[PDB]
Amino acid sequence: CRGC
Amino acid sequence: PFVNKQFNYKDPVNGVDIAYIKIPNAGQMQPVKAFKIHNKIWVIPERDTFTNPEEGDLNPPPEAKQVPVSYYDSTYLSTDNEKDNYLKGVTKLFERIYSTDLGRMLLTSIVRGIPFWGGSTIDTELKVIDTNCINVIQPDGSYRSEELNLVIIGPSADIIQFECKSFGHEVLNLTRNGYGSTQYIRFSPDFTFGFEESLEVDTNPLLGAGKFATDPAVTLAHELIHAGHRLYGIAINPNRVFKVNTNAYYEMSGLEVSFEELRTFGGHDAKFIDSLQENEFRLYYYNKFKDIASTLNKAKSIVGTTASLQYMKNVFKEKYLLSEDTSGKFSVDKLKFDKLYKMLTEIYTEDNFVKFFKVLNRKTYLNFDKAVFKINIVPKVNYTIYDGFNLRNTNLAANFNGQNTEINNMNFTKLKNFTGLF
Ligand code: NA
Ligand SMILES: [Zn+2]
Repeated sequence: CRGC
Repeated sequence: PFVNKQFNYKDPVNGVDIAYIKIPNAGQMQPVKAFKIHNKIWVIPERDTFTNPEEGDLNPPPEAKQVPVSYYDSTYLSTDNEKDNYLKGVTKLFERIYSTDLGRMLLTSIVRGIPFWGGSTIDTELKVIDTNCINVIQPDGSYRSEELNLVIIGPSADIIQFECKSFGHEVLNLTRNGYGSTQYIRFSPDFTFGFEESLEVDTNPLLGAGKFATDPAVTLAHELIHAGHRLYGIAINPNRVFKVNTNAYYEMSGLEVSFEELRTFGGHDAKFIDSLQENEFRLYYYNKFKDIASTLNKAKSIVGTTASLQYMKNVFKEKYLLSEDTSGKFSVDKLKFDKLYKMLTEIYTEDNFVKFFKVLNRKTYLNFDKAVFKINIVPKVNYTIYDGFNLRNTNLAANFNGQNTEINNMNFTKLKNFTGLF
């Protein structure tokens, strides 16, 4: 997941 | 090359590496056209409305209700040309990754990471777990079960929410018990994200427009790293998080980041996982590998006709690098376990891939996205296996000019700005  | 054939979406199905298939989502679905690009690895050029029956709606919720970092387009990847481009884009990224020693190492570990055959109820028989397979329609119209390790599929409703998805088990935590499971990576080579060259700007939610573009090969590699963890069943439970205390903006909102993400990014981020917890995990997974070695020692019969018990026992001896004594009893050796565990968790990291690709990239996972761009990496005049966007012998070769969206503006179309939306 890329995240914020 | 990693992908021996240059597939075209419109190539006629053959029921072998180009076929209509169904996934074990425990639900009903119309078959979708898939392409096997390498042993154990398939690509499905479709939006993912299959792995999660509750996420089969590509249409964007009410405008007055949208996640700061999200992008919707129900029409993306709905036409044959788009699917053809998606296939070629994903293929090119696998080649770019494979062209580096680190990528070759990671992809080899992934291919060898066959999900464990722990689906039997009798501890004396070795049986595969059906959700680690896909149903392939053969030339005669019948379905045949094929085991696979990885599937690259289009994103679901939120186009930029790339992630590893896999089918769980009624009792076993396949991604955390050493077993492993088939991984479905929601991913798109048609978009990328903008970040900022200055650390103080990149880690600030109020600054920057996204001058530099992330090389999509890094983004895919990031997901493949997660896949590697999950295929070897050593992913860290998402409940274990780092209560960010190194960024005032993350802090003032109590934002937490899973250890699994910090591990995957690597570099200094991996250090936020203290020694105590790090050892706890290592010991936990070491015991899990022991259970696997044990289960294999008990197995005296194999289910199915696909392969021999001898073959499968060896398949897992190699996956987990187990040891074998005089009698033929498998056991886990501490040195070999630590080496494999370390390889999967410390050698394969986003930060290390950046070093190999020689690209500019976020310096930490603890930042704030700036924007999302539409791109087209298929044409060699835009992106190559060897240089990504920074094409050699051109004005884009130096100083990451190819990733500079202001200099190489013809290769990027900003679709949405995220700065200030946080
Ligand atoms: Na995600
Ligand atoms: Zn991630």
